[PDB]
Amino acid sequence: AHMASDNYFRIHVKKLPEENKDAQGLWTWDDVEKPSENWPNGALSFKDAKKDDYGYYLDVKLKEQAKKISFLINNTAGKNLTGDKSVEKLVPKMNEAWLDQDYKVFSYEPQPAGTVRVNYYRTDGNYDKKSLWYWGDVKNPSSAQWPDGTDFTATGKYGRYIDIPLNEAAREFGFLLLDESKQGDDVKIRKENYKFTDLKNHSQIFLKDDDESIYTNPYYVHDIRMTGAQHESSFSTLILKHSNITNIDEAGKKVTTKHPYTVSYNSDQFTTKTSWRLKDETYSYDGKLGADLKEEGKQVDLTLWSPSADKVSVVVYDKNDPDKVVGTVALEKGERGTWKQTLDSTNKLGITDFTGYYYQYQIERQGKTVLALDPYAKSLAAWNSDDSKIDDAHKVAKAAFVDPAKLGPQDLTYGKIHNFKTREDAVIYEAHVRDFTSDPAIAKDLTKPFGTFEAFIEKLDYLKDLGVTHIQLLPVLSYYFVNELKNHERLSDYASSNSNYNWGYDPQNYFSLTGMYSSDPKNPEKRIAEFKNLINEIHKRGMGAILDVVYNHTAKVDLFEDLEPNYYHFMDADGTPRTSFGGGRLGTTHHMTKRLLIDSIKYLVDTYKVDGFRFDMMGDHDAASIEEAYKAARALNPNLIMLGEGWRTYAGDENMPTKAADQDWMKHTDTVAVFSDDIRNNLKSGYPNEGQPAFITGGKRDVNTIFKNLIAQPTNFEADSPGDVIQYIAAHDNLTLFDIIAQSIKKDPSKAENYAEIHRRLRLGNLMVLTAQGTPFIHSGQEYGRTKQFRNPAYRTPVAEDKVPNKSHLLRDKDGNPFDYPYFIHDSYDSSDAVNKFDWTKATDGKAYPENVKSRDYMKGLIALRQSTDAFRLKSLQDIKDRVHLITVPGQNGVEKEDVVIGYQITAPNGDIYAVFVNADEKAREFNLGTAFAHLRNAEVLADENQAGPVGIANPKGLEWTEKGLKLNALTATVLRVSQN
Ligand SMILES: OC[C@H]1O[C@H](O[C@H]2[C@H](O)[C@@H](O)[C@@H](O[C@H]3[C@H](O)[C@@H](O)[C@@H](O[C@H]4[C@H](O)[C@@H](O)[C@@H](O)O[C@@H]4CO)O[C@@H]3CO)O[C@@H]2CO)[C@H](O)[C@@H](O)[C@@H]1O
Ligand SMILES: OC[C@H]1O[C@H](O[C@H]2[C@H](O)[C@@H](O)[C@@H](O[C@H]3[C@H](O)[C@@H](O)[C@@H](O[C@H]4[C@H](O)[C@@H](O)[C@H](O)O[C@@H]4CO)O[C@@H]3CO)O[C@@H]2CO)[C@H](O)[C@@H](O)[C@@H]1O
Ligand SMILES: OC[C@H]1O[C@H](O[C@H]2[C@H](O)[C@@H](O)[C@@H](O[C@H]3[C@H](O)[C@@H](O)[C@@H](O)O[C@@H]3CO)O[C@@H]2CO)[C@H](O)[C@@H](O)[C@@H]1O
Ligand code: NA
Ligand code: NA
Ligand code: NA
Ligand code: NA
Ligand code: NA
Repeated sequence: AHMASDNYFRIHVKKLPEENKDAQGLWTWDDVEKPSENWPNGALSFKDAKKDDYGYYLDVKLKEQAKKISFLINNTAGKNLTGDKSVEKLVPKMNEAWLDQDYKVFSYEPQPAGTVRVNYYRTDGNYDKKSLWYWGDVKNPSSAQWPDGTDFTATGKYGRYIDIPLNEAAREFGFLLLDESKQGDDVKIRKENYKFTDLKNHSQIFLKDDDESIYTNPYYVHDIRMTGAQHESSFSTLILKHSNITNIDEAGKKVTTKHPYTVSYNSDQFTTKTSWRLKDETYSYDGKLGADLKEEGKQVDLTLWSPSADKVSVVVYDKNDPDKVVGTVALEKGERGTWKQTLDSTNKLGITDFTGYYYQYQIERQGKTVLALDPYAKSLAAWNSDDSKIDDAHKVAKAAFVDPAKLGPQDLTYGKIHNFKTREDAVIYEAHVRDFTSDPAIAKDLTKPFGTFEAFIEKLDYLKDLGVTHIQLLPVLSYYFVNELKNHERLSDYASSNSNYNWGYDPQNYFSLTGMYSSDPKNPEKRIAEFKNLINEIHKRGMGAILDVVYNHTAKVDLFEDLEPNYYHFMDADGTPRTSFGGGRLGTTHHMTKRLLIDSIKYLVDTYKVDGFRFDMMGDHDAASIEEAYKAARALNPNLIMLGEGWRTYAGDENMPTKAADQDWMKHTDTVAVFSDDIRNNLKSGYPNEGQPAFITGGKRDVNTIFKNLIAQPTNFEADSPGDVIQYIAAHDNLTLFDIIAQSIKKDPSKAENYAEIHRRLRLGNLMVLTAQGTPFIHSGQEYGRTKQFRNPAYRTPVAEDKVPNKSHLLRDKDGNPFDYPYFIHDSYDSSDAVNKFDWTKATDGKAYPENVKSRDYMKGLIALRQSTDAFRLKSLQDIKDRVHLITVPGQNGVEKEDVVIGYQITAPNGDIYAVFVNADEKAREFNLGTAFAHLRNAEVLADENQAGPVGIANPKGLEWTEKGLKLNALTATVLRVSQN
């Protein structure tokens, strides 16, 4: 059937990870015909899986020469149930694999424990008197009269076979292949014993004819074999005799003219590829790159780096119908592997003004042609990935000839940001352009199309009122999996997968803006004007703009492989691009990839006059690239700030370690800050253990650990500067603060009392964050209690396993009972506007939602408070150790080592004394002041259980002053200030 086919692959499954097969699917990537898309339900469902004696199997179409098939089993939920799996196709006809009940992968059907199957294949097909004589770690060794061994009678897939019962923990056995039609010694097919050493790992072995080797796969490939060559050979495991070449590091499994060589070990032959490093020696190019539109549109200077190309032409498409090809113009060689051309009045395209015309690069290598996107494109044709299968032209976007300087508000320059002098002074607010205005409640209010750069301007006053200094925007650079032609359609049904909505972490280009937030994606110029406008309006309200940027990976390997093969990405030994979600991992240590990142940073700073960047998965990069970027950015805007995700994720090029730009980098630089998961996890929980009780959610924590985090000394990386630390409890990733608090305390928000309690804890957390040292970061909607509850009317109670929303948690109360509408989305990257909308009514309408608006005013107060004195934003570790002192010290005045209370004092530079007291407990708690802190009784109260700000509260609520000190009501924090003035 498909087993009589060159390009099908059968994956067999011992047991499905979960109970219901209707809710599970086989997700595939790498060398398959159609890699699975639309997580999770685009997976091949087990609903229709056929079944053999072993279990379920599924067949997958291939795309020859297919070598690597990757797969996993997911669910509707859609968790990655098995974890990622991978099979290498050993020979062309290896068309089957098996997953065991431990999700290990075999090239043969695994046999039950306590059994080794012995497979013997004979080219001559004569098994008549063929038998096996065996001994060792087996139950019943050959005991009869020699040479009466066990007959080979059963015929299988790989010759005849014998099943041998094993002992427990079997490790070694020995055997002889016999031909009992012979006499004396000639009954031994090979005279010398066979010994198999590896019964712990294999339940089948494979023998043929009189071959001495004991094979571990049915394709008779040896254990030691070559896998790559450069220019040092990749091996499977670990010579002079068998190696050849024309035209010994075993722990790393490795063995060690300007044109390709040919290397072979026995039977496996490899064409050599150039190291990226060699490429860099000869082609490292530092001149201008891209399409620069000059002479008022009448000329274009093109430069593309493509060293390995034979020919390069620009294909020019019509400004009014991008499908129409106008013509082609050959590029000529330039310096250092570039290709160049000047398009001017001399063109044979019938073009006078090039502005708004579109283009791709037709690249010819070894007689094969591809269409590639200029990595330096400044805008793009309207993009729809749903049309990517139409032809080569639709596989990647078309670039546009544009001139950004001329577009948008001409007065545009860097922000002059209120209450901001250094990185400790910033208050970062993280918003998605679409979320911020997609709430249908404001539809009649908006004058611009919703969810766009320009609609965003209409709600900037809310943010100015809030007091934030820096608006961090989720990716506005072009991303792939999106239909921009549908950007004005409202995504009003609840859904958490298969949506046109995208957060933007699928990068297509690093210079062009996405058309998704444009009023007109078909106009390549409008998005530039619109964005420059948004940025200008942000500045004119005394704020800055920070751009989430995603250099760590692209959406598709082809985007950069088709420009120049085996260079731009991080790669394995063989030179295979390292990948992430089907795209390439960009190798920022490679000269031209490094300059891609830096040129981009420089270009977006100069063009859009932005005030900083947030690096997605920054730990994926080398530290040097990021520091270089910081320098280059600052040379243009000396007030610019950077931050990133410094998780410890560096992979890099195989066998090449580099200092990564992660949390550990902080002890060596005072430039780019990192997110502090230590504070996040300690106060409320975090990935991957969401909902674990923690400091503001009923879970006592180590009091010193809390204090350290509050002075910007997280306990999991060294911060020698408080500006190194981005302090946060919520972000676009994971559950919202409101949602995680409800999850953690197991209280359903649909009981009004629970709603009240969650908001108390929410204010608490926000207080702790906004009075902490370092740089506070606020997830958009964190101020009002934003929710991502899944409120589809059919989802009021738990649903069938095959209807569970993608990336949801089912929240339960104390009795284990589902909340009302128990599903909450914790990863909303592919969720609709119903999930993702910023709720404007909850944020602003005090009569309809007193509690939500009370929390919003609380935030606004905390930001004013923070801005009123430098006490909370001290500029050095040393000063922080001078000025900040723990009042509730573990082991004194009966202060427990772990608790849900804390108190401390700051002596500000101007001599004012500030104190922060937090009672996250469910009863009144007393803070012992002693003699040392008696002066706090003189304080004005700046924050209580109802409100916050820099002006003293006349009638403070939730406080009682006692003999010992100060007693806070349950779920109460206070900020105190004493001014000896
Ligand atoms: O496809 C993979 C997943 O992608 C998304 O996961 C996100 C998380 O939601 C983010 O929170 C972040 O994860 C960080 C994490 O915040 C950070 O604390 C750190 O966690 C480490 C921890 O330090 C270490 O001690 C140990 O416990 O391992 C943890 C890793 O699990 O590092 C994380 C990054 O590795 O970023 C990830 C990746 O984008 C998405 O939400 C998921 O649904 C999805 O499965
Ligand atoms: O197709 C091959 C890949 O298959 C599997 O990957 C799937 C994930 O396991 C699954 O969670 C989901 O992944 C999405 C994330 O949940 C979502 O958060 C986002 O991830 C972003 C991330 O937020 C950002 O920080 C990072 O830099 O970019 C990520 C990618 O855009 O989108 C994810 C991708 O859709 O779906 C995946 C299938 O597409 C295997 O686990 C994976 O190893 C394979 O490569
Ligand atoms: O466990 C005890 C025993 O095991 C092994 O003996 C095996 C021999 O090594 C192996 O060659 C085979 O012996 C047969 C001869 O090859 C054959 O010419 C003729 O003489 O019959 C022999 C078997 O009776 O099989 C035995 C296992 O039966 C191990 O190697 C020995 O050292 C050990 O004594
Ligand atoms: Na092998
Ligand atoms: Na509308
Ligand atoms: Na850690
Ligand atoms: Na939030
Ligand atoms: Na100041």
